[PDB]
Amino acid sequence: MDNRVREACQYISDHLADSNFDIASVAQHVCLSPSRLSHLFRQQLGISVLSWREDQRISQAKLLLSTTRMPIATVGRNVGFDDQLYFSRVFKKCTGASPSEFRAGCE
Repeated sequence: MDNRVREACQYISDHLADSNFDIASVAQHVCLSPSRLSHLFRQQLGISVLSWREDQRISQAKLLLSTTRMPIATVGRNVGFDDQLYFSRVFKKCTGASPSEFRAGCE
């Protein structure tokens, strides 16, 4: 992870709840172009920016969910998810099991 690339996370982090995401602002934040930044991003992150964002979204949801007792509806808001079912639907395939099952600890 390059310092320049790491800085991008700072901007995206603040807009983690935002719906309209513009990769343009990401490159501008690092005083670099989107193509040049994107190239190094996938090289340093080994994945696409769009994928990295989603990956962290799920990891954060499950991480906080462990230290929190809020409902799936509220938790979703933390990940910018407005639809409670949307989070469970995506998260379900993410690990292969729904959030209600994992949290319950049921085999």
